[PDB]
Order: sequence, then C-alpha cells, then structure tokens
Amino acid sequence: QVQLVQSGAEVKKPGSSVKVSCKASGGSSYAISWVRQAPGQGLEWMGGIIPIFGTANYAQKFQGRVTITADESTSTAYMELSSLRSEDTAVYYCARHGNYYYYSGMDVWGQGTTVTVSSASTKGPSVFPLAPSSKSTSGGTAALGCLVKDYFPEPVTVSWNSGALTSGVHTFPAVLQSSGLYSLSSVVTVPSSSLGTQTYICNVNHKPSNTKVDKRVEP
Amino acid sequence: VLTQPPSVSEAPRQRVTISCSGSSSNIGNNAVNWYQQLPGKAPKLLIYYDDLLPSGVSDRFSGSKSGTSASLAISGLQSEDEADYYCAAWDDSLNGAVFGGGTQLTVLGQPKAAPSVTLFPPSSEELQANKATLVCLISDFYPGAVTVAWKADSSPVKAGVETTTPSKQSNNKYAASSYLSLTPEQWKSHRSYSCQVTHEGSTVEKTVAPT
Repeated sequence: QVQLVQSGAEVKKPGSSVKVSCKASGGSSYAISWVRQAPGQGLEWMGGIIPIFGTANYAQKFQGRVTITADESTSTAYMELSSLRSEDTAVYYCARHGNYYYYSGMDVWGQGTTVTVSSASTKGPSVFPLAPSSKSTSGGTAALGCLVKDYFPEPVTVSWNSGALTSGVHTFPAVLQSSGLYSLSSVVTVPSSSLGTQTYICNVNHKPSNTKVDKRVEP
Repeated sequence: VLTQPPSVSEAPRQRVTISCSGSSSNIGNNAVNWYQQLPGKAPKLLIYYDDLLPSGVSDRFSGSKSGTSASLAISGLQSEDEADYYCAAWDDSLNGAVFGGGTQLTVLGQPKAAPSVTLFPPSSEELQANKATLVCLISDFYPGAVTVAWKADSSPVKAGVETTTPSKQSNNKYAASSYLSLTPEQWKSHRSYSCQVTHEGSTVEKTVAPT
C-alpha cells in the first residue's frame, strides 16, 4: 500500500554534493534507512533517521559528509552527500523498517536513485556505420551495425529503421573509457539478399545532449 | 563485515543453503534479516528476525541462526529464485547496519553455449576523421565469462583495449564487447588485426585486414 518514491537520477562532478529525496506515498513510527549499491557491488548502509524520535544515525565512513533529514509536513526523507568522489557512484535506496529500530527488516523500498560522479562533461556521440561485407557474412546472412562513440552521460538508445526492424538486433551495453566517455555498438543480422532492396538506418538518441543521429549503413 | 559465498549452484526443486558468517557483535547478539534482489530492481525483504516470513514470501524460504553465523534455506528450488541474496544484521561495535557481500543463485543449468564473434574494421568515415576503432562483438555465450585478447599481426597488443563486463541477454545467455583503438596509420601499417575470445578454455579468433 505505502510506496516510497525517490527523486531522479543525478550526474555530479567530483567535490560537489547531491541531495536525494524519498517521499512516503501515504502511510509513521518507522525508522528509515539509506542504503547504496555501487555498480556490480553489494549493499552498503549509509545511515538512517527515526522521525518520531528526531534522531539520526550515520555510518562512520560517511560522517562529516552525510546529512539525513526528514520533513514531517510532507513525510519526505532526504540524504545529502557532499565532497563526492567517483567511488560514490551508486544507486541510492531509501527504505522503511518494520518498526522504530534499525534492527528490524527493511520491508518497504524506494525505487532507487542513480548518482554518477565523474569529471566528464556532456557530449553527444559520433556515430559511425559498421558496414556489412563478405567478412561479416556467414551462410547468406549479413551483420551490419552502428558504432556510437565518445558520449557522456548515459543513456543512449538505439533503434533500427525507426522501430520497423527489431528481430536480429543486438544493442550492446556501453564500455566506459579511461577518458570518462562511453561508447557502445548496435548490430543487426539480416538476409544478405536484402542489401540491394532494403535501406538500413540506426536511430541513435542521446537525450542528455538533445541529440539524435540517423546513420545510413551501406555496403 | 559479513561473509557469504559469492555464488551458489544447484538444480531445480533441490534445496540450497546460503551461509552468513559474522561475529559476536553483529550476528551473535542481533537479529538477522535476508534480502532477495532480482536483476535491475530494489532489494526485497525475504526473512526477518532470524526466521520470520513476510507476507507474500513463499514458504520455500527459511532462515536459522546459531552463534555468530546464520543460514538461508531455499527448497523446491525454481527458476524464479535466481537472484542475489544478502544477509544483514545490526552491529553494536560499528553502531550500524552491515550486509554480507551477497550470493548469486545460479539455478542450474542452461546448455553451455560457445560465443558468436563478429569483428568490424574501422569505417572509412572514421579513418577520414583520423581515428580507427576495431569493434569485437561477442554474443550468445553461456556461462557468462569470457576473456578477450587482441593481436596486432601475430604479436599481442594490450594498448588501446577496452572490454566490457559480460551482461545477460534476453535469451539468458551473455554478451560482451571489446574495442581496439588505433591510429589510421597503425591500421594501415599492419597486414591484419585479430580479436581472440576465450570461453571455457576454448578460443574463437576473427581477423580483419585493411581493405
């Protein structure tokens, strides 16, 4: 019944600060915790607040850079983390405990808020065709693609022929380069006989830079 | 602070045990809670106060606690159960909550599958922009672990390589990508470049060459 809704994703420069909100959609004698998860990592407790006792608790790892508050008028809890570093890149979760102890299980969870910390700046991608040839042809089917190079931040979305072509499409998760920029590729396998009769275009959308590219991919 | 097996393998409708090992100041004197995390979503409470079941959680899950270690049990193991599992408890010496590192429940077993590998050379459009990227796309492999090595000629190269972690596909097999960055002159100067993909001790190599 009760839902916890968190503010949206954030992209932050090292040394800055982020404040994430967690609004209780309805349903307050419960403790609230903040828990983060670095990509491909486990869960880490940041601290909590118990609004009806007006007391908070911070893990000592974060103490001096974290603040957890709760606003009773709107039953919104907040977690502010300052002096951000690249290792603070994570999904941040808000969760409500089953009672007023932090010992109790966390039975209601927000949806998570992605926070990315990086020194990179918003940049649209350069899109290159990956042309089909004899060397990407096997058994009468041809592989062709798009290389979406050097963009920041995530996400990019890719479609083929404005959505009319879906089967045979494999859009790969991006690599994060040492430059701080991302690159990904998208490929589609099609009948080799269709190369003279059908045109193939990848539609790349990079909303953070307000950029869309339609790239024709020819033999 | 708490330790779990990083991975756990078993077959359908079997029974699995996930151990959680702590110390006196956390598991020893505090309740243990278990969380299930499905891919790409928020953790969910599975077990609370050592052994109680939330509403809506299947009877197949159970927890127990003895001394400074705890254990989660799943019986009648099913495909839905593949997920990460975390134990958690309060710690009176850290005065905070601690989790275990988590346990991936690989529910057995999908057929082994060899990677399909496609290697693209740099586009003329990119070379004309004075850069060159070799793109090696690796799909449909199981289980989800590969290593990728590149060769300039028949000589290894490790400069300019960026490889992704593997990621699970729609069909429950895995995919990865690897990129080799070169100058337009490294590209033309050699007679070929190769992407070599090793999967479960066996290797598939694709080769490309300037026009």
